[PDB]
Amino acid sequence: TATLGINGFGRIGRLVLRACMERNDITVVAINDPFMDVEYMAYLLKYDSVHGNFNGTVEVSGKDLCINGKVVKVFQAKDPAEIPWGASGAQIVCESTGVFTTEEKASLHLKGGAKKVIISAPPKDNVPMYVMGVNNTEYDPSKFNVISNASCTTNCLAPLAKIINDKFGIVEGLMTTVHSLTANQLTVDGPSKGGKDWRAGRCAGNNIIPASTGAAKAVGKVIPALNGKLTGMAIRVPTPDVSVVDLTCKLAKPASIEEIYQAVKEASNGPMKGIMGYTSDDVVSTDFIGCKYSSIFDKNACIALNDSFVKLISWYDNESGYSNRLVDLAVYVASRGL
Amino acid sequence: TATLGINGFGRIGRLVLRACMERNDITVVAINDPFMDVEYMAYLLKYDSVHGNFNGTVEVSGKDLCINGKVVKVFQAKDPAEIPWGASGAQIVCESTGVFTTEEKASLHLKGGAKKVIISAPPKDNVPMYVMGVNNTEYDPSKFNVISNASCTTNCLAPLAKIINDKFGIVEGLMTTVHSLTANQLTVDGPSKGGKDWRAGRCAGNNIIPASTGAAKAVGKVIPALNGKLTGMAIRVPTPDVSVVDLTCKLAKPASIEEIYQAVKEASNGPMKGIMGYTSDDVVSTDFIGCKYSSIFDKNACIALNDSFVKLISWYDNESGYSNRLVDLAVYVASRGL
Amino acid sequence: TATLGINGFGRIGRLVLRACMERNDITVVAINDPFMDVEYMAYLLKYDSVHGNFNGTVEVSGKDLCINGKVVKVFQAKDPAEIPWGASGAQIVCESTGVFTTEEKASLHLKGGAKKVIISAPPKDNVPMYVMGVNNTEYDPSKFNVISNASCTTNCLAPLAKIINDKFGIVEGLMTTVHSLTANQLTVDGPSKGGKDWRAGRCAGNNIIPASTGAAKAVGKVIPALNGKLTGMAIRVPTPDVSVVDLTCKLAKPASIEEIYQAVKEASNGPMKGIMGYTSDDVVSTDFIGCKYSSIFDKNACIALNDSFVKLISWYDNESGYSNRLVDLAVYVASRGL
Amino acid sequence: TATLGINGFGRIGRLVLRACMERNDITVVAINDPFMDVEYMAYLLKYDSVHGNFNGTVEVSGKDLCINGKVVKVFQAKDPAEIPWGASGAQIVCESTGVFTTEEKASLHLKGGAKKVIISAPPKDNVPMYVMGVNNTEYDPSKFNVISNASCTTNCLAPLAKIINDKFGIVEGLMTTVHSLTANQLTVDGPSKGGKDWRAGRCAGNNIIPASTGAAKAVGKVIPALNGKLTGMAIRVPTPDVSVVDLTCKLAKPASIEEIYQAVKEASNGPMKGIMGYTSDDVVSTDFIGCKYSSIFDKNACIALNDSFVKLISWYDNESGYSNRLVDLAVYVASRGL
Ligand SMILES: NC(=O)c1ccc[n+]([C@@H]2O[C@H](COP(=O)([O-])OP(=O)(O)OC[C@H]3O[C@@H](n4cnc5c(N)ncnc54)[C@H](O)[C@@H]3O)[C@@H](O)[C@H]2O)c1
Ligand SMILES: NC(=O)c1ccc[n+]([C@@H]2O[C@H](COP(=O)([O-])OP(=O)(O)OC[C@H]3O[C@@H](n4cnc5c(N)ncnc54)[C@H](O)[C@@H]3O)[C@@H](O)[C@H]2O)c1
Ligand SMILES: NC(=O)c1ccc[n+]([C@@H]2O[C@H](COP(=O)([O-])OP(=O)(O)OC[C@H]3O[C@@H](n4cnc5c(N)ncnc54)[C@H](O)[C@@H]3O)[C@@H](O)[C@H]2O)c1
Ligand SMILES: NC(=O)c1ccc[n+]([C@@H]2O[C@H](COP(=O)([O-])OP(=O)(O)OC[C@H]3O[C@@H](n4cnc5c(N)ncnc54)[C@H](O)[C@@H]3O)[C@@H](O)[C@H]2O)c1
Repeated sequence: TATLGINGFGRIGRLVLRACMERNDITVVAINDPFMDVEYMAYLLKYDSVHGNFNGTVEVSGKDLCINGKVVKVFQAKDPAEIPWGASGAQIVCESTGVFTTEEKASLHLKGGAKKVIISAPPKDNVPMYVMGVNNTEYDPSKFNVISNASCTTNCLAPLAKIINDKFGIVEGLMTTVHSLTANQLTVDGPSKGGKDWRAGRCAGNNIIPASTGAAKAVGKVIPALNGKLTGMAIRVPTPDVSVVDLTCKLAKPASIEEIYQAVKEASNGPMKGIMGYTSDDVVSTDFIGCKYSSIFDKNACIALNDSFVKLISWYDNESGYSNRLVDLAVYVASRGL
Repeated sequence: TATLGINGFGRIGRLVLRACMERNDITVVAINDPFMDVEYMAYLLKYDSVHGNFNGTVEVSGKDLCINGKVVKVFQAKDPAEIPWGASGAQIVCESTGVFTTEEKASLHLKGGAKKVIISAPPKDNVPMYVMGVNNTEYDPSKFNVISNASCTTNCLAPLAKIINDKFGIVEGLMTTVHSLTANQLTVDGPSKGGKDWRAGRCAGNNIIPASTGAAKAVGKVIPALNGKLTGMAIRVPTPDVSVVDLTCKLAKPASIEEIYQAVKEASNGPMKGIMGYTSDDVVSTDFIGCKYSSIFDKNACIALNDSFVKLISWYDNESGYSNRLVDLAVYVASRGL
Repeated sequence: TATLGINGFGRIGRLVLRACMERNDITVVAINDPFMDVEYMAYLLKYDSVHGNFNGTVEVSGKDLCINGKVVKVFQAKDPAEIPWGASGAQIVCESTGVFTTEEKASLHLKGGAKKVIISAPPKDNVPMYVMGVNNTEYDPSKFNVISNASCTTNCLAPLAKIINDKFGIVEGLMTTVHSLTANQLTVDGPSKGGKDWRAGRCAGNNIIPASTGAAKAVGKVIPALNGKLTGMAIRVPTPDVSVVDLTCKLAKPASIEEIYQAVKEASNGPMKGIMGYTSDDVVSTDFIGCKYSSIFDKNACIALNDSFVKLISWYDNESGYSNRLVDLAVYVASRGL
Repeated sequence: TATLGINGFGRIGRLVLRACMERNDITVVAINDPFMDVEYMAYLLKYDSVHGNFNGTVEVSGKDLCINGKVVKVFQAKDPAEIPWGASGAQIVCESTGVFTTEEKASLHLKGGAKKVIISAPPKDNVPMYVMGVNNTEYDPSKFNVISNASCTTNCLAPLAKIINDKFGIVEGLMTTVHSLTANQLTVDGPSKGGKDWRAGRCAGNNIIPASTGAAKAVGKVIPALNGKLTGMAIRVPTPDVSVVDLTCKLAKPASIEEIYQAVKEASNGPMKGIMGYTSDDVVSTDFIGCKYSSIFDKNACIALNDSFVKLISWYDNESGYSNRLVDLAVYVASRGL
């Protein structure tokens, strides 16, 4: 049974813990976050403005947390090397602070005794990215101690792109993701951290905000065959959670929406079960809150100009789907020997 | 000077009036709306959650309105034929009820003394559509008494599509328009008007909602050369006003974003002055509230996969841009003889 | 087991059905709504932006619905007297259309064979109002066949006022309820249904909107001793669900927030179990979505100027609390003999 | 002509500058904000998600700004003592960083050459607070070099309380302010800066959030006669700007809503012109965006239980009203002798 330690108990960090609490093949044993006292952590875990009250019990036991009768050690270290993961028995660390996305920084968790590290975001350097159901079996435990679970958008696009490319072939594609807001955004017009993404610093509650994303490009690394064939952008909107991918692509072989739908269905019911999903109902974003799939094809919203040029629509709970995939990755990593 | 009569004093009708009050080449002489007393009409004109207080004075004078010292006759006819446009001195009628989108119905305004009628939406029949700066000069007064100003989305896409197709040639394109809130969506999950668009009946305040749009095809009627080369859809988000068009297309001639940008700029400073606009700043939706342009190219938001496959982003205040275009068309129609 | 018929399959009608599906002492056997196709009814029950997916199975069976393998008859009678409640086996009717709020109209259901009717709103005439945990045992089956479950605001305020008045005595009080959005409001500035409340017709998504409410005075009828001692108003804000009562009162007997808290605690763990609740945590509105309590005291939000002038804060999921109470009342009504 | 220097170019700092640009008796000569490049500053002044595009011109000149022709020196000092106010010719400094709310920290501006300092918030120590139209004439230049313009909420309540206390006398009162969000709140559930106000760290876009505020008590300092007679709390909501005060008070002398209205009317058209305002229209929050009044009485929203127990409703653009008052205070200070 793999043990997990969480650094950065934020949106992703807390949902990863919630996912672990629902499984018997992985146990959370420690959490670190310098911006939260143990009482604050208990509070943020218990209540969620999007996913409801925690399904179980949360209590402070001395300096630590007692979640569902299990003891979870708490730390407040500003630097990863200062967290006693080993002494705590944490084998794999979910690096979800958003501030240590390189091998150099993320590897600091190793000094602390961790055996493996999973960055909950695409890396800034060459750390390998894996997407469950697409290329995770490529992971080599003898070569990597620090890996990446990519982004929420890449986890939505990769599985779909794989299915389409395998069956029909993607000549070229452009993507736009209408994405719900994130912690990086601001409630009122203000300066963005580091003064880089100016648009991201504009009132999140009343603006449609164009944004950059490397998700489409990253798919070209997770699926080499698609290198240089995809690129995209993002549009941030006021909703608290759930996003949607709009993939416009030219196919190498003709395909109707019905045929694309059938290909997605065969994949979802077989090799990508639990990862790729689909629907034919008149859904809207809130219907996916809490959905654990990485990508859900919206049949009725897809459109096609002709048999080779189509626009595919796929939903994803950027918080829930991604967190469950990170947990799946952690379990997979454990199964391959730490 | 042309005199205008407004049927349906809704979001569009009211903005059209506000636009006229600012111009000397056109005067609003009458308003008709059976769903609101004169007192309520005055209230709706003086206060607006998106465009602010009315710039001027608004008084109730008997059964009519005194706006900026001018008399505006008010009527509560339910049937377009019962409205005394001629007696009021109304030459052109702005048909903005959204219920008379056919020449048969819309033509009823002529039985009241009105000479011309402009439907503030795409017609359900064969009524000709005109987009200012694109095909309005094709209008012939001796052949049509009832015309259409198309839709807000069409007025944003058509200008852009024309510049791009003229300069580089559009082989095929797919559009997605992210729309702000409209008068059809619901505040809470409830029955849709007609029980046809189920998604549109879902809570608009906390949902991303896929929707249909005929704009892409309408552009194929406004610009015959693009007939059958475009199609699209919409995605509604919880913002009060301002929308954006995401146009993904394959070009005939290779073109960089810089060149596309330069081409828009030339048209914007020339044959489409006041219609086509452009920006290179990190703008967000709220920056366009009140903007009178039909379409505003967002240079930094555009992205290109190759020199022949690009995604263009263009903003448009779905209310202000469109309304001002309808008044421009009214003025144009009058300049051609009634 | 008591059987329920639902007239008006709106927000309340649907949640009433969801509430019944979880209980074994009451079953919905029929639904009537002439402005909603069964296919759409199935859709609205299956999906909800606020309460999530329906916990169970909903299928269209001919012209009726099959819910959890049970046939629920569906009608389209615009006139209550035309609904075959009796033939359908419906004993008690949940009148939730919002248009038959008088004894004259509501009693038409009796012509259809129903034995009792519960109006899901305060009546326009003198139909008796009952609030579970407050005055429902005053219901006399031999004298009334038509009753009212009052309003969501009243169900929140009445239990709290009863506790405070019983223990300390309320000399006089003023209430303000901050309400989350409801169907009544509009997504954009426009005419209100009836043209009475101009403010209510303003854009609900970006406005704080003052409004009227008779809940404070209704409490004076539900609790006679408080007649003439309470009055109040409402303030609508752009949040999807869950509201809060802000009660400012002068007490006849001195009391600290701690003692008021204990009094509420006693009631909540005693005579008002499942009706009145309480919390000492730093909660926010979303933490109550789905909560079945009628009123939840927020200890930390309460404030006192002195020992006899206090401001008490109580939360309520205006949809979930109210609906579960209506069902409780239906079960209570049946237990008293039909 | 008074000169102004601004430290903390945030919501208030930028609106203070905007207010100045519209006046001929005061000029901004310098701005300091370490989290903004001169280009970023130009951008944030040029665009505003709530108050629209800047009315005038803004260009980067070397390392400074050129606003409407006037040159404005730009600094990036994190430590107040390091800002060369004196050399820049800035006489009065607007301390709007939100982090230097004490005489000790704020007075550090004097070391740079500034002559007077105004903290744009209530102080954490004994720095005197002044509310234009209420007690600003009690200012004494020979006594203080550092003063406070109190809070936005206090500027709304103080004028109203003074009028009511002067005319009828306030026995006791409890206040609740429904407040739009601020920069302190978060877009998604997270840890509040400092680990204090936990509720303030909950998703701002979809929650009704109770909060503390010393504004009511502060009124007791600005109006000694009211010390110990008022207190209150706040309720934060998703709107970007504009707030409303709900004052429930017991009057020493009986008074009707009409009489209270007349008293505010007299004050508004007399001693408090430009400060206290009133309305009898069906207004909503957006109608006050850009309003320069400190407090606007909503006659129709007020309600009374008796002749001595009333609930008064008063609006205020927390950003615009306050900023203009701060500028009014700066001019008043200059007129007293620097
Ligand atoms: N929000 C999403 O839907 C989503 C989806 C996929 C991936 N991600 C990625 O996951 C990461 C976290 O995202 P999030 O949305 O949960 O952000 P968040 O802001 O909600 O949480 C980040 C946490 O990091 C903590 N933190 C900051 N510095 C720290 C330090 N030195 N040590 C330990 N903790 C520290 C913060 O206190 C916070 O609790 C980011 O890299 C993000 O891009 C986010
Ligand atoms: N909202 C937009 O941004 C936008 C943009 C482009 C085009 N349009 C089109 O413009 C039209 C109006 O849109 P809107 O958003 O202003 O709608 P709206 O709901 O705000 O107003 C419609 C008005 O029609 C009135 N009406 C109904 N029957 C009438 C009758 N018989 N005579 C006179 N008035 C009558 C209503 O009382 C109402 O005031 C629609 O056809 C719409 O599709 C809207
Ligand atoms: N929304 C709340 O949180 C809440 C809380 C307490 C009380 N209430 C009250 O409950 C009632 C219903 O509220 P709601 O939000 O569900 O309304 P709603 O607008 O969501 O639904 C009303 C339903 O009435 C139906 N209807 C109209 N005429 C009908 C007829 N002749 N026969 C059958 N159905 C008919 C409509 O088709 C619709 O489905 C109202 O009186 C309301 O004031 C609502
Ligand atoms: N927002 C309101 O409606 C309102 C109303 C009344 C009073 N106030 C008070 O005004 C102050 C500012 O409020 P705001 O909403 O504009 O905040 P804000 O977050 O919008 O702006 C604060 C600015 O301070 C800057 N800053 C931080 N440290 C600095 C430093 N060392 N030197 C110079 N600048 C620095 C930030 O970069 C930012 O631009 C606070 O004290 C607040 O409580 C705000």
